[PDB]
Amino acid sequence: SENSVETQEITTFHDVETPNRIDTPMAQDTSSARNMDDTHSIIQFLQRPVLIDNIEIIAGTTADANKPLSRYVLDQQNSQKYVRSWTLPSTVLRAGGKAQKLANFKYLRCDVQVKLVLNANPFVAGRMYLAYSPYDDKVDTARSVLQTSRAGVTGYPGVELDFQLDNSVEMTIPYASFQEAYDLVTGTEDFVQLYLFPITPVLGPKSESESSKVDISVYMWLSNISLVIPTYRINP
Amino acid sequence: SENSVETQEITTFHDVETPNRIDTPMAQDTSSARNMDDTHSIIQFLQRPVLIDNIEIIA
Amino acid sequence: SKPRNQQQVCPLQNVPAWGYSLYKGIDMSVPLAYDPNNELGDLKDVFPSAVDEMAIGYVCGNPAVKHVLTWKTTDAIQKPIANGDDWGGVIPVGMPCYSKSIRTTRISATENRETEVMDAAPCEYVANMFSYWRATMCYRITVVKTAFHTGRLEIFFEPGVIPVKPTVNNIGPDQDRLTGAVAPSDNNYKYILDLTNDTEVTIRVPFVSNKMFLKTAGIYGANSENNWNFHESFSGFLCIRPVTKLMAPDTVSDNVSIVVWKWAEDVVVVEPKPLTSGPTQVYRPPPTASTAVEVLNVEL
Amino acid sequence: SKPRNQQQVCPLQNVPAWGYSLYKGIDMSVPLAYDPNNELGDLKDVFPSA
Amino acid sequence: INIGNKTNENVISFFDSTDAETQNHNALMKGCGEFIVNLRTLLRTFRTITDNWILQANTKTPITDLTNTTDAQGRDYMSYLSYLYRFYRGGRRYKFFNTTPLKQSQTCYIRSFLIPRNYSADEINVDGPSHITYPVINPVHEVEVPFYSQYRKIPIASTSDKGYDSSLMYFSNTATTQIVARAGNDDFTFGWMIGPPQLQGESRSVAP
Repeated sequence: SENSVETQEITTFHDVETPNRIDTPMAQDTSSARNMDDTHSIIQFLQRPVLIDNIEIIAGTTADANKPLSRYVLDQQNSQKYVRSWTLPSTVLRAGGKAQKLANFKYLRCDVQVKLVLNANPFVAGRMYLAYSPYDDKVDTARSVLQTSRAGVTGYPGVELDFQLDNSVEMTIPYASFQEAYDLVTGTEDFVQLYLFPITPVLGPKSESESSKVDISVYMWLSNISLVIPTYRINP
Repeated sequence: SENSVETQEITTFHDVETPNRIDTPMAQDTSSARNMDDTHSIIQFLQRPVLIDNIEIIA
Repeated sequence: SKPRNQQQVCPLQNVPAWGYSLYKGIDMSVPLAYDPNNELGDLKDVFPSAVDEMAIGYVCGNPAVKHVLTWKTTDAIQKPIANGDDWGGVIPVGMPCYSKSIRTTRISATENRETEVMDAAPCEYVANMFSYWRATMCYRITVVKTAFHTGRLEIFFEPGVIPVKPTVNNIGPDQDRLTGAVAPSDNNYKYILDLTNDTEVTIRVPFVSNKMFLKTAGIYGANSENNWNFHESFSGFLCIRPVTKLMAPDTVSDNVSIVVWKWAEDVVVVEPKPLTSGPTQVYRPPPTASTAVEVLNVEL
Repeated sequence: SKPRNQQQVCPLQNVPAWGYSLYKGIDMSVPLAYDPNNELGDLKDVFPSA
Repeated sequence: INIGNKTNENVISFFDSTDAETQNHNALMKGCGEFIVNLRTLLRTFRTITDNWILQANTKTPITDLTNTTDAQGRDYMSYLSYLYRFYRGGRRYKFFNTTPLKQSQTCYIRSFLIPRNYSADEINVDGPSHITYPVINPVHEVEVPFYSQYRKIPIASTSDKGYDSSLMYFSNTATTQIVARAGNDDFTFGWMIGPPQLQGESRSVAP
């Protein structure tokens, strides 16, 4: 009669009395959408793998995709040559429609998974290396992966990427930032910044009209997430 | 909440509620005037002899 | 009976007053007294309280009025009270200061001195000493109404960057961005008070913003030039904007008052030095407006 | 919590290397090493006599 | 619903993840180490109240020629918490750091004595509990004034009564400019809390 303080998700009210609320006579169950699928939570929804990139290699090669790793890097013009650059988590959040499903939240504590499905013919050899380097375009110039030697590139954490032995890799890129719980509104996140390096050049028969392809693909999804503070904004 | 009738020496009040009275956090004792003399009541004070008259006789 | 010395050579460094800025450790200050065991008594019968009156749990637990609002029938709904306060409806959650008044005197025919004068809540006044803070804030919003004023009033949190207006000498909030229908209040933590018979509310806001400690700069040197420290000091703002307009008859007055109290519980601090670009100068009010205040400088 | 000093005045004589020509007594020579507890082994397997 | 008013006090809370007192230990153990609790502990640290105090040679100088000036500013912790309180008890430790261009044709030394508060120079004697240092061999003067008072506590800036507790007199021989730092002694504490006065910000003094 005096105490009407009820609680919604994140919302509380303050009335004089309980305002004479009427409702359903009996809450009988109806159409069977509950019996067709269980409800997917928002921590369950940010664990779906997405098709991000589709990298094709031909050897070849006129392009930069088969320049091998330099044994020495003597100057910043002749930096280390790579394939692609994924600037996590700003790539994994925008793709797959995730950012239009974690809107109206503020802080995030994620761990990015990376999987490489690989599919090449038996008549082609080679080897790559999938290194990640946190703050790789924030730290001073000499400390980045793109300026060190071949022994220094491979010494970074990662996994071997041989063709005939590995058709799938599982790498767990950790929560690797100094700030507690990544900001989203006015976001400049870009903490861990991934790379893909070829160690040996891709090898095939030197006669052409043969089409020695590689066709890498990249899957990423989050893990061990905690999504906490509600807001009204978001970056587009 | 309804019954605020308090009593002073010879004086009584009548309010709607007890008017949200705040007071000292802890009533710690202070300077020692209580330790120097006991309090003299008004029945104790009207028992002090007074020098009224001073009568001199010469023969 | 007079043997030779058996002790090793004690090494040495000549440091008079080694580590004087620490509250622990035996200090070599000579007492100018009769007894080396000079012991004052305990705290019995001296101060007329029994509460330990210096713990930060009690000093910062002291309520102070910050804002006095005037909520009118002229003012619209779903829009905070913009009154020339200038903060008013947008109270920044956080322990250090956020407001300032500027005193403009004259020196020559074309030169003036603009001295920033700040108000000081006791939660604010302690935080000026220390550099980095972390505290669970509190606010006790009270409506000063009659028996006949009703309505519904909303207070909602928002974490992060506060909307501002940088000026030449001060920062004002921006009520162009908090109106509408351009900034909804449907996903924030909120409380919808009722002016029918409920009057007061205390809205405890714990500390959550992506860092272990914020800064205690606040509004010192906050202007168009230097306003990084103002953003990294609060974890957002409360916002008092009305859901439903004030319903008042012609007998009672159309103006009600909203008094915003402030304190901070569970306070912890980091360094015993001021983070500001100036010493802790306490503002002494001049007798006459033509007189100026002595300024502490940074040479040694 | 920060009381006054209770120790007496320690008397003093400035003698660097007091009694250096004695085979006993702890000497103040600074080792130019990584570990203060720099301990060579015993005389086992070094000199080919026992 | 009737025409009237109630109080019905509501301590309603926002974010309620964990207990607050538990996270504050975990936050300071990785960011501070030191856990500041009581402001009584900040009256034990010697913060420098002046940077330069050019004392004229051969003059018994009371520190109240500097204390009346430097209790206004609140630069240290004694005069900054002189505004949040009203009373105080306990003695004031003083340290004096020499910064003089010393001269070899003299023997520089430093004395110290006691006066009761707010007396002038000549109206007190000199035989009392003393201390002496020699700044050629010891640049720091390590002096603690005790608490010898008539009253159990002292309010700030009192009435026409004077000489009701003791403080320092500072005697030298040469024109020694110094640094002065201070804090209260082991049993120095304030009391009787009030609300705080204002603060003063930056004074950049733009022309228009």
